[PDB]
Amino acid sequence: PVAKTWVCSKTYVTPRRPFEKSRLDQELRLIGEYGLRNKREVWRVKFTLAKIRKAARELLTLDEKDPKRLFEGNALLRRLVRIGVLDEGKMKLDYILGLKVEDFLERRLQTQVFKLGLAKSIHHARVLIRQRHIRVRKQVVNIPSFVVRLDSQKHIDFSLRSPYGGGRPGRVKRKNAKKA
Amino acid sequence: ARGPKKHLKRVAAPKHWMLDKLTGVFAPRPSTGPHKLRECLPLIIFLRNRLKYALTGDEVKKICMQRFIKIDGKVRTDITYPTGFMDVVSIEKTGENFRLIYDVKGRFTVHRITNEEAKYKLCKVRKILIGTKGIPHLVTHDARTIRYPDPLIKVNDTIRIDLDTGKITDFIKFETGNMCMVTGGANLGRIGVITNREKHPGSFDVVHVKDSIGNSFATRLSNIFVIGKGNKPWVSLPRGKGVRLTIAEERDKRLAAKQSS
Amino acid sequence: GISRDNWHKRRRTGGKRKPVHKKRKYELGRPAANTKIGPRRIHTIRVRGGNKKYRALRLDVGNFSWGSECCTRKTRIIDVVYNASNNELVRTKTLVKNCVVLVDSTPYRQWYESHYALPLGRSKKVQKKFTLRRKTAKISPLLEEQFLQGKLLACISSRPGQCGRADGYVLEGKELEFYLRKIKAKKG
RNA sequence: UACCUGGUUGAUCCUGCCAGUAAUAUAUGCUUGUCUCAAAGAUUAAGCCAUGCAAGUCUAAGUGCACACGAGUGAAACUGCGAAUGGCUCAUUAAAUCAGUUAUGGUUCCUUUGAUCACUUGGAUAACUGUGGCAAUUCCAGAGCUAAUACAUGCGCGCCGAGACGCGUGCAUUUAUCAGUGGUGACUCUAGAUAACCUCGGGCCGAUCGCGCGCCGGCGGCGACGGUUCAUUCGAAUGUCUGCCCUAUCAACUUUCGAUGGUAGGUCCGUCGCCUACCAUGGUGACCACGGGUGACGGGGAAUCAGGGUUCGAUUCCGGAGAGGGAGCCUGAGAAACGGCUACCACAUCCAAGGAAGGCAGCAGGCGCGCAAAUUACCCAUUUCCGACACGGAGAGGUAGUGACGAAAAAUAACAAUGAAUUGGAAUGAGUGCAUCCCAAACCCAUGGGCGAGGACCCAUUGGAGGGCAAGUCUGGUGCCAGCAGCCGCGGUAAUUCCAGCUCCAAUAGCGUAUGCUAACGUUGCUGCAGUUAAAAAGCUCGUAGUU
RNA sequence: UACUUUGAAAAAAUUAGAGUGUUCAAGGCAGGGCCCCCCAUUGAAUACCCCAGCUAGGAAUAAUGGAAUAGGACCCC
RNA sequence: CCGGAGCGAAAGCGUUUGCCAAGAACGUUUUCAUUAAUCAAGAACGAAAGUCGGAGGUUCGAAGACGAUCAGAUACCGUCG
RNA sequence: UACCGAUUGAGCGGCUCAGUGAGGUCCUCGGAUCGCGAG
RNA sequence: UAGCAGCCAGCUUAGAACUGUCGCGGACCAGGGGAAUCCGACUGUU
RNA sequence: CAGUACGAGAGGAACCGCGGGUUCAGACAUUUGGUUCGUGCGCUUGGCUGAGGAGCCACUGGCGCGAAGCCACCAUCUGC
Ligand SMILES: [Mg+2]
Ligand SMILES: [Mg+2]
Ligand SMILES: [Mg+2]
Ligand SMILES: [Mg+2]
Ligand SMILES: [Mg+2]
Ligand SMILES: [Mg+2]
Ligand SMILES: [Mg+2]
Ligand SMILES: [Mg+2]
Ligand SMILES: [Mg+2]
Repeated sequence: PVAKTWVCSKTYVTPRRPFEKSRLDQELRLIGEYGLRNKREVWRVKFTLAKIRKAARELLTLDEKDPKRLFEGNALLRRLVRIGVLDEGKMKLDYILGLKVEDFLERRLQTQVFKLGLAKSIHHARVLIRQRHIRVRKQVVNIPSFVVRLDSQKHIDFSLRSPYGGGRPGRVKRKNAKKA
Repeated sequence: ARGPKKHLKRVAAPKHWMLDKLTGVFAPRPSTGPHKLRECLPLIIFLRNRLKYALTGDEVKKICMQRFIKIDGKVRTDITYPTGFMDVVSIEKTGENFRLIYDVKGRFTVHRITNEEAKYKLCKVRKILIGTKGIPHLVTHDARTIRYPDPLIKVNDTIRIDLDTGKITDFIKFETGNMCMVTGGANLGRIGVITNREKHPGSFDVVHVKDSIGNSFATRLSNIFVIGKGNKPWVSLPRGKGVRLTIAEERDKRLAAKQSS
Repeated sequence: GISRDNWHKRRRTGGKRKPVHKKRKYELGRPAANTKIGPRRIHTIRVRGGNKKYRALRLDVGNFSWGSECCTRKTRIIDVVYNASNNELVRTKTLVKNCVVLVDSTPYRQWYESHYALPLGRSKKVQKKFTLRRKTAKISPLLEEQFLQGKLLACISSRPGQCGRADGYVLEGKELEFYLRKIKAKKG
């Protein structure tokens, strides 16, 4: 008997067809367009959508005005609008079945810092996040998969210690200044 | 096993104690006392997790051994004392008096009462034993035996007794229309008046309770604790007495409060 | 040792069952007391929970009661005459429950001659009291025959193997007539 | 994601399986830079174990005339209370365990809570002192003392009869009798009374310790501890109803020697064929008894799933069971206890050969067994438990070490001109020390500043490239050889399949293989398969259970 | 009395799921806001838990009983 | 005569006549009023061949003998059986 | 690779008949020894 | 009326206690057994 | 004697002396064992003397122990 929990769940799932050409093209297209490292990040965001769609699909089975459907349905809808993947105009349980994997891939931290003009390309966006350059509301984030919500959208900027923003130069800037 | 157990696992502890998972393997097994193991709250939990006056179990030992805590007027030095329903905890160092009453949900509350209210408590009669020489006795829910009671007190009524004297000052007749509090079974903490008492000979009697907002419910007879005569309570009711706002009603109450905070 | 468990018995269907555990201590049994008739010898044994039981091994005196009247006098036991379980307990003179014994009758005729002032086994205010009692003083003929011999036919209603006392009552009424024909059928 | 593809033929449409495909289990091959979390001698062997450790325990308050000390501080011992909890393993165990349900008005219960109930006696003993035995042990013996919270002693009603006493102080205990204070669906309940009983191996009414001196030999302050009888609480035992896998190549089983029931008793904490004695001849079974098998502990659960299902559950939570194999008992509130004892069996240790002693399916570690599983480490600081206790102890537990069982995050480059080991300046990590933080001390992470990248030599592997199945009519070698290949096949001197070079593909700090398991499989079909000819309807009819 | 609906009752952990920026996530049950405290009753929900047993409604469907050798049901009294 | 005709639960059943019991269908404004359908372990019947005990034994004919045929022929064909 | 096979084939386990039966526990009495009692 | 009273009559069976030196069908009476081969079936006869 | 002579080793003697034994021979009964109809003592089955006591009968009723004799490399002693 130990004071541990031993709870752990996977975040992705491998496809049934290992070498389906029609699948490899659309997954590689998502990798290069959003600057991903491997196919696991594609299968992860697909598994994330599958959990949300399955949760909404269960609520569509329940009839309207149900205390469980009204509570869990409104909680799931407001949670999607919070992260920005769902619009405020039409927040219904049936529009969750019209969500694509690209909607979640646009809320990552590497894609937001690229759209905000702070980074040159999408690949340049991921390399500076891992190098402790950008922050979100005075919080330095080192993870590119940081799902930015709408409340923290206008607070993504460079850190107060990075040379890109306002701070001391890097190790190789002063190194070249000392030698010459 | 070969005898009585002395340990208690933290995951096997009652859920209403609100104990976490990664702090330790064992939970404080409440020592033997007036209240049952599943229906009480140890003194260590009340001072460390509820009041947060002590951060560890050793500090609770130092708090109790200085003779500061006193349950029902008597000073206690056992950190695992089973402080149960309607019990009074007096802290003369800070002038604080607590009475363990359930929440709107099935959990105990840090409910501070005044000094004049801390002088008494409410005890539910369990049995009436006729001792030697025809002397009647009252067995309350906290094992208190009181001799020569009012002959109008019956097997399911409550009495208001003093903590220093130990005698009955008044009592509430268990009948319809009187206020009652549920002490377990998916309705723990709800307060309402009694409407009907179904009698099933040979099994448990289920009564029907209706709160102020009209959300009538039911429970067994062994879970009802009369706390008031009619519609006026004899003890200070906690905030959020027995309404049991649904998960939808609580959500709107929280959102409207965050915007006003 | 001696066990009172039921996991060694066959099931109601008739099939053997296998034991789930060893012999537990809360299932122990102890040998019989076999209370003989002699000088008082009572051994005390500690039982579960720290309590005490009294193993009466030998007994000679017993507090027997009278049914018709109210006369419970500590009297001496002579011998056993009938047992419903088996007649082997009558040979060894074993004192058990619900066994018919021959008890002495001197204190009963002493009380009767001191209460009604009439032979049994052979002031103005005070005389009126006894005359009121003589109106209801007839004894059944089955008892008067026993008082002539000095031996009353009693029945042990106590458990000497548990409490250590061979108490009981005097047989009267239809119960006395039942055990008389049981003994006379054996004596014949 | 409610999915299919190769293979019988010259070709075709089918039944069908073999093969492919994707998770999940252990094991293994190759490979590995950060950070977090975490399983880990279960499978064969409930096999055998060196050594250390794992249960001990003082308050102002049961005893305390050695040390060291101005009474106190501290030891040994006795009296207490614990050691019956925890931990470990899964051998046994198929209405047994267990899970819901429910009863005990068929029971007992240490501790905890509340009720109740002589101004001081007697005799021993340990520690201590001292004489000693044995080859040897938590081995003892002889003698001399002395304490108790040790062990024993002790201060109105019914009868009678001139309406004056005596017995019951009272509660327990046991039996008998009879009038119906307060309860319960329902007492042969709880209380009243009478008659006595009341165990010498006799039930109880404090011959007890504290800090304190305040006053009129006397009354007083506050606490500790102990006992009786009732409550409670932690429970524990024994029952109620329903629910277990495979097997008929197990169809009748049980009953001298208890199987089913009745009666009386014994016994037990209490109920009961639990046992004995006398009677009755029953009890179970085709709705599967009984017997056998289980690589069977049960369940909460786990894996995979469109819906149904299939499989797994030695494993941290609950219950049960057992400490080499069985059996027996002591102490106690609680044990049929084994980190208690006594036997036989197996195994094994020391020995002057007379004897003595042993139980790691506890924590480390060793051996053996195997495809298969880690340090003879640190601390009681957190979590709790035990104890005369705020102070002690705890391999329970916690923290490190080993660790690709697994799960999460996530480097191996980014940005600009010029036609690439070309060039160019920027950017933080890996690593490395130094402070701080962290933590019982340490370690790890995190925060700073000082070093730290140009083949940013600080180099990404693992399987494939005929089809299924994403990817070379390339080049050299071999010539049905060596080898490849899950399947179909390839190699017969011009091999897209072998051995290599180059190139390419897939997933990626992983990946291949072997064996189970799941979906594939509507190839076990309840949902949902088939039986004219591909495997298949008894030769036919009657006939009870069963189903309808 | 099967079915059906409701209620009572039920160990947690696990699963589902509400809230909450451990830098994100697996997870945890904590923590958020203002200048020695106060407010957010700071929070630490809720659902599921087969079958059987218990309880209260419904009376379709499927079984089952009632008067036939009548003294059968009500009265009379 | 003898049929893609009849009957029987199937196997099976073909001269005339008599006897015994049974059966389907049809007819009915008769009667009983659910008595029914299919049915594990059970049971009746069941071609030909084969077995046992008797009677019988015309034809046919396993085995076997012989005559052919053939490379061989213990086969096909033929004569006895 | 299984099968039949004289060899009362051989080995290793489970539950038991009968006999022998260690060691506890109770019951009867037995009194080394100690101050009628404890033993 | 779940039959009782009186009287008479033998011979067997079962169980139990106690007891002698564990001896007890105490003399007498009174099958050794098992696994196989050969021959003849068996009883009978010579 | 001796692990010596001898032998490269591996291996490996003999005389004197000492202590026993094999086979055989001649005896012997203290001891152990066999026998026991001193029919010695106890017990016991069936029957018989009326019973107790004491005894008898069953070609030695049976059983346990057993003196004296005799006896065995089955005990012991001697052998130039
Ligand atoms: Mg032969
Ligand atoms: Mg021969
Ligand atoms: Mg012959
Ligand atoms: Mg040599
Ligand atoms: Mg001799
Ligand atoms: Mg004789
Ligand atoms: Mg003769
Ligand atoms: Mg003879
Ligand atoms: Mg002899």
